[PDB]
Amino acid sequence: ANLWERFCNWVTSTDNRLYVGWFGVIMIPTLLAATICFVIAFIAAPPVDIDGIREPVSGSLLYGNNIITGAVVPSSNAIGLHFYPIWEAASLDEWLYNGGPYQLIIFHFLLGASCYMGRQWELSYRLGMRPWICVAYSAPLASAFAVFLIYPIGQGSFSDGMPLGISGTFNFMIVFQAEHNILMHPFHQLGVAGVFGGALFCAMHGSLVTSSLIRETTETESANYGYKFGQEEETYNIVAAHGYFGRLIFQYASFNNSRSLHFFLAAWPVVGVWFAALGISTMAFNLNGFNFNHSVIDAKGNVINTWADIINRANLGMEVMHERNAHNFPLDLA
Amino acid sequence: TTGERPFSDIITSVRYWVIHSITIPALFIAGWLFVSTGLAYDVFGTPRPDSYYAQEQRSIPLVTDRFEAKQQVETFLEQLK
Amino acid sequence: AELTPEVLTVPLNSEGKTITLTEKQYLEGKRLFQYACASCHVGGITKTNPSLDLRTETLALATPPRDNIEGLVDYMKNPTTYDGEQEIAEVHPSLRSADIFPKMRNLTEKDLVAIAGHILVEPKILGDKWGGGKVYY
Amino acid sequence: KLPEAYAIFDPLVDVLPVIPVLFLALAFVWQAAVGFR
Amino acid sequence: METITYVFIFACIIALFFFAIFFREPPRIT
Amino acid sequence: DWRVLVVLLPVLLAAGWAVRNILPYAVKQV
Amino acid sequence: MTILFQLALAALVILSFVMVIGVPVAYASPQDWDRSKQLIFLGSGLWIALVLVVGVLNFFVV
Amino acid sequence: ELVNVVDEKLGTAYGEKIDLNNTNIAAFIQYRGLYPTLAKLIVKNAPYESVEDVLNIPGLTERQKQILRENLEHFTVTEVETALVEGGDRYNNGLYK
Amino acid sequence: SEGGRIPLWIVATVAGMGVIVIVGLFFYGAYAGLGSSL
Amino acid sequence: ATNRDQESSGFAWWAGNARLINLSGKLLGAHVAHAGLIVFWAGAMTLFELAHFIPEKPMYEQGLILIPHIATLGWGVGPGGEVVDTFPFFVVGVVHLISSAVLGFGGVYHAIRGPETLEEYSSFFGYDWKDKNKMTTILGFHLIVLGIGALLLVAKAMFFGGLYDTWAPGGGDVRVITNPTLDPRVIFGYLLKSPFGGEGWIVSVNNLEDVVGGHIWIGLICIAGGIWHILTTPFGWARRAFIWSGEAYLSYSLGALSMMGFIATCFVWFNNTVYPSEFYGPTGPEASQAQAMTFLIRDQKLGANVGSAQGPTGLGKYLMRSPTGEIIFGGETMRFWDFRGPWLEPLRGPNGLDLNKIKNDIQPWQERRAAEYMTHAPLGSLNSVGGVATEINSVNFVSPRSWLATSHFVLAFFFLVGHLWHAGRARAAAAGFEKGIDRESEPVLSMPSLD
Amino acid sequence: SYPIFTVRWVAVHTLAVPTIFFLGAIAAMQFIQR
Amino acid sequence: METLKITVYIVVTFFVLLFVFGFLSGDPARNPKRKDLE
Amino acid sequence: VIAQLTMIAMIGIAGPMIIFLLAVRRGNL
Ligand code: CLA
Ligand code: CLA
Ligand code: CLA
Ligand code: CLA
Ligand code: CLA
Ligand SMILES: CC1=C(/C=C/C(C)=C/C=C/C(C)=C/C=C/C=C(C)/C=C/C=C(C)/C=C/C2=C(C)CCCC2(C)C)C(C)(C)CCC1
Ligand SMILES: CC1=C(/C=C/C(C)=C/C=C/C(C)=C/C=C/C=C(C)/C=C/C=C(C)/C=C/C2=C(C)CCCC2(C)C)C(C)(C)CCC1
Ligand SMILES: CC1=C(/C=C/C(C)=C/C=C/C(C)=C/C=C/C=C(C)/C=C/C=C(C)/C=C/C2=C(C)CCCC2(C)C)C(C)(C)CCC1
Ligand SMILES: CCCCCCCCCCCCO[C@@H]1O[C@H](CO)[C@@H](O[C@H]2O[C@H](CO)[C@@H](O)[C@H](O)[C@H]2O)[C@H](O)[C@H]1O
Ligand SMILES: CCCCCCCS[C@@H]1O[C@H](CO)[C@@H](O)[C@H](O)[C@H]1O
Ligand code: OEX
Ligand SMILES: [Ca+2]
Ligand SMILES: [Ca+2]
Ligand SMILES: [Cl-]
Ligand SMILES: [Cl-]
Ligand SMILES: [Cl-]
Ligand SMILES: [Mg+2]
Repeated sequence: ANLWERFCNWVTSTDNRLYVGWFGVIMIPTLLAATICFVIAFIAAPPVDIDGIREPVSGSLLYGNNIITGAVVPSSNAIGLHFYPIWEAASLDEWLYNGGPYQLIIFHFLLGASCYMGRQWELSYRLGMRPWICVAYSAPLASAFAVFLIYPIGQGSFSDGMPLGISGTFNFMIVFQAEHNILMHPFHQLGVAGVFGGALFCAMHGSLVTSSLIRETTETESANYGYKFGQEEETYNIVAAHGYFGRLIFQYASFNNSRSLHFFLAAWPVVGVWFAALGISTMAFNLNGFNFNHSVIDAKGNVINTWADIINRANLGMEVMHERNAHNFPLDLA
Repeated sequence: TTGERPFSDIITSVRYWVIHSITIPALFIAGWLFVSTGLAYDVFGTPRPDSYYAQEQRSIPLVTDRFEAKQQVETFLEQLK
Repeated sequence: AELTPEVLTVPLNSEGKTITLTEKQYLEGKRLFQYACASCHVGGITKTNPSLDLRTETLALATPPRDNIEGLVDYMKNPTTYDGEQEIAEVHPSLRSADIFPKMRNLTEKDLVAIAGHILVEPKILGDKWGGGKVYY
Repeated sequence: KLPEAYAIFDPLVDVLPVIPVLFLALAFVWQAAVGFR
Repeated sequence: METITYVFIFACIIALFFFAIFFREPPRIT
Repeated sequence: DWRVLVVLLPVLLAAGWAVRNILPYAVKQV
Repeated sequence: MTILFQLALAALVILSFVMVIGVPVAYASPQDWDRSKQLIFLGSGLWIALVLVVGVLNFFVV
Repeated sequence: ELVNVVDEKLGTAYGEKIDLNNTNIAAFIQYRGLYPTLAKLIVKNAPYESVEDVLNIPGLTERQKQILRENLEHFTVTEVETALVEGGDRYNNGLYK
Repeated sequence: SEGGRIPLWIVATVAGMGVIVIVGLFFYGAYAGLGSSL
Repeated sequence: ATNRDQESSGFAWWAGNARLINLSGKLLGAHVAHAGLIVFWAGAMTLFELAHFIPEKPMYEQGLILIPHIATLGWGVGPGGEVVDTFPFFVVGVVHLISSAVLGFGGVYHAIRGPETLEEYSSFFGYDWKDKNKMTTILGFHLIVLGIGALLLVAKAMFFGGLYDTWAPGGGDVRVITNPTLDPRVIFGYLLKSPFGGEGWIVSVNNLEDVVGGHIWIGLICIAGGIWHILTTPFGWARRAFIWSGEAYLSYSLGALSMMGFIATCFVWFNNTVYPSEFYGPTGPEASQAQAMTFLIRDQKLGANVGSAQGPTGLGKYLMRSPTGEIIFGGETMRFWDFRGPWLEPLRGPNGLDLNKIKNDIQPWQERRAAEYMTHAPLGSLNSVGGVATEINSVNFVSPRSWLATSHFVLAFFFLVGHLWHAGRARAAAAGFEKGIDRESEPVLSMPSLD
Repeated sequence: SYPIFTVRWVAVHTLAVPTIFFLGAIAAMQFIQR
Repeated sequence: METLKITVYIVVTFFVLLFVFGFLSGDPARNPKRKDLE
Repeated sequence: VIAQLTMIAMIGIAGPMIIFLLAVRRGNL
């Protein structure tokens, strides 16, 4: 075999401790770049003029942040959606003032994670598995795209992308609620059902399988030793678990089919989170949550508040306070 | 099975529908009239569109005393003439 | 509280003559205001110039007075700046400029009266909300 | 609006655009009729 | 000292990633 | 109150109806 | 002329409804496929015809 | 010693009347006939050593002078405050509804 | 009477349509009367 | 009943249509019937829009998405996009509906009456998914059909009334395109533009000449390629690169459609040449800019020197510089300085917004347009309450641009998901493990341990 | 062979009866005008 | 900057070419079962 | 506003009607 042949053979080898693969060929350098830039920035980057009004925000540890407040700050509103690589800046100092680290990190990362999904397909293929784990992963990935790429595109600026930081994430959420009423959006609601429900069923499933573990151990040892890796026998009694749950609710509310059950366990959170992602991605184009502000009116015409109107007051607080020096004209139109 | 008759059996039986083609619409009509007669308003104390404020008033009748709250709501109701 | 004939009684002219609108007139007025006006004037403010609102006191202090039906109808025909000095049909919807503001084309005298009546009645209902903007939401 | 002549069919026109959806629903009626075999 | 502390904890976590992956107890079939 | 009888006339007529129609099976069961 | 247009359009809608229920039931029917096929041909030509007639008379009532 | 100059000015005639030398133009909407024509002329020809000097604006019609005379009681003048007049704030002071 | 007489697919179709009708009514009510903002 | 339960077909009812994979006659049925659904919706939706259409209200105030498409083509509208005759809308709708009846007819025929497989019937219309020659032949057919379509757009533009041009000198108007851009440098130049800000890839196309010339090119490329694929069969490297099966092809087309949906989303969101703002409403950028314009005009009327007015941040309150120096509108709309529109360009000079032009040359129609676009920004609620999320009920408005953008982002996304699904499944099935792992031949058990 | 009035019957009806009544009420409410 | 740019352009091109040619190199056949997919 | 409901009744039944007719005459469902 020639050199390129050998190379392809190693790349696609099923014997590598960590699988490389052709998706991995793109994944590894882009993720390494995003990682390195992120750590260095998070520690040592200077303040960034996120809203393009010469009002630099400090994101790094060395410039007065802790883990909770710290962030890699989004690129300048003055940049908008312009491509701002290092070689477009007159200097590193400029690049840093204008939030270049952010664009480097989110682009390399989005590429890398996309390739992570691909790579999941690829290894499933090499091992003779069925292919759809990558489809489950498409849901969190789509969410990442939503908050890092799509919403900035829709709003015309990476300055409105989610910050790479904890408190900054909260900033993103609060402002989002103010400008889109995301809570009143059925897709966010489906997303909440997705993650609340995913948590519920995670606990439920874990607890039911744990409940019907077949006795294989003594009281003075972990029940986990009752299972050995690679054993051909299932380690719990699914008929016992189903007898239990089926009696908890009623019989036909319960799964006796493990395949069906596990499909459900995959489908519910994946679908929910798909809708959450689509919620962010469509609110990206300013199609927003239900607006029932002043929806209930009495006989004279007096407004009768509902809880929706209280939500509206809160949203107003957020709206008028956010980015307090950035608006000159009365409507926040992006 | 647990003894009871299968639901498929029941809800595809002629007798079931003979019964429920009466009982279901009767209930429905009963709830309908519970609203349309206005009874609901008075059972639960819910304001009609013309009973939130007196004609010129614009202040919510908020309950503000725990133990004489009943007298307060009654007063707020009298205040609508 | 109800939408009484008294609520629906508004100044017809500067001379202290009133007119009482029908409930159909009130409804027609809200509809026509939404149709031709709310895009800038939702809630009684003015989105493209917030300094000027549609509160009755503001219209009263306008020149010529716009806090009555005749004033409002006239405004919808030949709009002026607040001091009356300039005619602004070229940048403000009116019958006079129904050619460049096409939604004004199918508005009848009856319609203008209804819109006017809406502008006058609504603050009697909503109070400070009318012309209040987000503070009073 | 529609040409005057066709005005009589206004309600029909209001209902037509949703007819494609009905087909999806029909696919299920059909499946229920053959027991989802 | 704060910054040092944060970066130190993070660094420890990364080291831990390394050991948990390459120096894991190998799974064995029975 | 007359509205109570007007409203709860359908309910009790339905109850009486189904009682009439299910009486023999109910007696057979009991 | 308006009466002709209105007749042609009412006929068009009715025949359309009839065809919509009829053609699939016919295709999926075991018995009497011969006369049914005849009728589908007939109804088709008459459908096309009616469409062309409404089309023409349109410009003489609008 | 440190002082907010805007708060300080609120305790002068500025907090009481339309200051011909400082107040934002939208204030002229308070009174019949002043906005927008006269308001623009007034802000444009500021500052004024006294209120009645507003009558000396070149080009005024007699009607215009009459309206001004009718409203001098609502006017005042104080020292020009840089904080209130820089940034075109007399034409737009970042306040809407 | 005997169970199975009325086909389950018809019960399902009829029930489904009834649901669509009542929910459709509720969405209609969002635009009319109370709660319509008008 | 061939292949119409799980036991025989292998597929459950919810994967029911997978039973049609090698039943080309019935599959033809499904496809033609579906095309009938699409053409149906076009017709019906159009007649619906028309019935609800008030010609003196802007289209975008009326929830229209199809009539704007018909109007962009030149039909029914005159200068400024004013509706001058609705009859072409009527025609387009009626004809689409009538045609949907035909397609439905053929679809239902092939689906439940005609030959279930087409290979015994005709060697021309029959096909084997594995037959690369036939596949590329059908592909070729349809390429030629597409090229023909693009050429139909070209013909409408050049020989049958032209297209609506928002950029037409003296104002928007329908115009005949006589000198379409044919230079490949320009046409494919578009294809090599960055998709990022101030560039916008093909979405940046901003004159009808480029649109028409691009469609000429695309027509010729498609017909040529179609002939090419009729006449050839896939080469060696192609053969070794792809999975050759029905599901694989489906997956490929799903990927392509996803891509196209994303592209359409960006097009309707940013472009105002083939989506004229007269019909579709202002773009987001456009409306933000329009607000800036509006208050510059108001304040300058009041006597403000907008060129020297310093805002609170130190940046100009009305005017500032782009990172490369051009004079642009200030405030948040600084992000939108790449916006170009017929109402704003008269104020633009070589260095950007021109202060002299701003002081002296702003026409009342420009003020009007700016106020209109400012007050019809593509912001609104799911129940169609126009404006920011805190606005009170009064205006019934959600921009057609929002509707189109969001709908097609959702559809594109789910189509990407579909491509992953069917690509992965296609691979697994072609390799033979789509139904699970062979217990007696579990591949990982024959691999060395990782550690 | 089958009983009619079981525990299941009771449960089913304690839910089903009020539901239909409530739905009738809410239906009626759709025509209330201020 | 220009050197940095050229460097990055060369790197990216290199890896992209690796990706493409890599996937062109008989990938359907790189699986544990049916390697004949041509 | 009545004819909308009448028409959608005719169309809405048109669908299930076909299935029913075919099921009765034991057609090729
Ligand atoms: C775009 C929508 C669409 C289309 C075009 C199709 C098409 C098809 N399906 Mg699929 N399917 C769909 C959605 C669709 N399906 C959905 C949503 C599901 C989930 C419920 C399924 C689940 C499914 C299963 C489980 C099966 C199919 C099968 C089929 C094929 C044969 C059906 C048959 O012969 O039954 C016969 C049905 C009848 C005879 C009743 C009448 C049906 C006709 C078409 C109604 C016509 C109505 C129309 C208004 C008439 C207009 C006439 C006018 C022009 C004059 C056919 C090609 C079958 C197959 O693959 O066979 C090999 C099959 O087994 N489908
Ligand atoms: C490209 C698709 C598209 C777009 C952009 C529009 C846009 C519009 N339509 Mg149209 N329409 C469409 C398709 C579309 N429609 C279809 C398919 C039909 C037949 C049902 C219609 C029939 C129709 C009528 C009768 C009317 C409109 C109207 C409108 C306007 C108001 C929209 C509104 O309030 O929605 C409300 C929003 C919703 C109901 C939300 C829909 C959310 C969907 C169901 C989620 C789907 C997610 C995904 C597909 C599911 C995947 C499952 C997952 C597990 C994988 C707006 C301009 C109105 C108008 O103003 O006319 C002038 C109007 O009266 N449309
Ligand atoms: C669109 C895809 C399509 C394809 C590939 C087929 C293919 C076939 N059809 Mg089907 N069919 C279709 C759609 C299609 N049909 C439509 C739309 C209808 C309703 C009219 C039918 C109704 C139908 C019936 C009743 C029968 C067939 C039959 C056949 C078979 C013989 C056809 C033949 O040899 O004619 C030879 C071809 C010609 C004489 C030339 C046709 C000239 C065309 C119509 C001019 C228009 C061309 C232009 C591109 C159309 C644009 C339409 C577009 C804008 C939507 C063949 C397998 C026969 C069969 O299956 O036998 C068992 C048969 O009896 N078809
Ligand atoms: C294929 C390239 C292409 C592109 C970029 C466009 C673009 C456009 N078209 Mg045109 N058109 C095309 C082909 C194309 N068209 C074809 C084939 C037809 C016949 C169906 C038409 C018929 C047509 C009409 C009648 C009209 C338009 C209109 C438009 C404009 C608005 C619609 C839109 O947003 O489309 C966006 C385009 C896309 C989303 C397609 C992107 C294609 C990508 C770039 C390539 C995909 C290749 C594929 C995935 C891989 C090939 C595999 C191979 C490499 C192995 C826009 C400039 C409207 C207009 O111009 O108004 C004045 C209009 O009225 N088009
Ligand atoms: C629906 C449209 C369509 C489809 C599905 C196909 C499909 C095919 N073509 Mg055909 N072709 C078409 C239209 C189409 N063609 C047209 C219109 C022309 C005239 C231009 C041609 C001219 C043509 C030739 C000369 C050849 C083919 C060949 C092929 C076969 C292999 C192609 C391949 O591997 O693509 C995958 C694409 C590549 C391998 C190219 C390099 C890959 C890079 C990464 C592409 C990057 C593009 C980028 C993502 C796009 C972003 C925008 C960009 C412009 C910047 C495949 C059957 C080959 C064949 O086998 O013929 C029998 C072949 O030699 N085609
Ligand atoms: C296959 C299949 C399927 C599907 C099917 C389909 C999808 C079909 C389609 C079909 C179609 C797609 C149809 C269509 C039809 C149409 C029609 C029938 C029309 C008619 C029209 C008319 C009649 C018109 C009229 C008028 C005029 C002319 C003027 C104006 C007014 C009016 C509108 C009145 C399903 C899923 C079920 C399942 C089974 C299989
Ligand atoms: C019309 C128009 C125009 C134009 C257009 C054009 C001219 C276009 C073209 C276009 C094109 C020209 C496109 C292309 C595309 C391509 C693609 C999209 C590709 C893909 C590929 C693939 C997918 C591959 C894959 C792979 C790999 C990578 C590796 C190996 C294996 C495989 C094969 C799988 C303009 C803008 C001027 C203007 C407007 C109008
Ligand atoms: C255009 C036109 C026309 C046409 C028409 C048509 C084409 C129709 C079709 C129609 C149809 C196509 C219908 C359908 C319907 C369907 C339905 C109505 C369904 C429903 C369903 C449901 C309700 C379901 C249920 C269920 C089941 C079954 C199972 C599971 C469970 C559930 C519940 C989901 C005519 C002739 C009138 C004439 C005029 C014009
Ligand atoms: C940036 C875009 C680039 C676009 C490039 C388009 C190229 C179009 C022609 C592609 C030619 C493919 O050429 C491809 O490479 C080498 C050539 O020795 C071959 O080499 C491969 O052979 C076998 C195939 O089983 C592999 O196991 C082996 O690892 C590898 O050496 C591939 O089998 C061949 O198909
Ligand atoms: C495929 C259906 C074609 C229907 C016929 C289209 C006629 S197109 C017709 O042509 C004229 C110039 O020749 C234009 O002035 C006119 O506006 C245009 O509608
Ligand atoms: O940047 Mn970030 O935040 Ca989206 O709105 Mn506008 O801009 Mn700003 O204000 Mn609100
Ligand atoms: Ca060929
Ligand atoms: Ca009343
Ligand atoms: Cl903020
Ligand atoms: Cl701003
Ligand atoms: Cl005020
Ligand atoms: Mg209501």
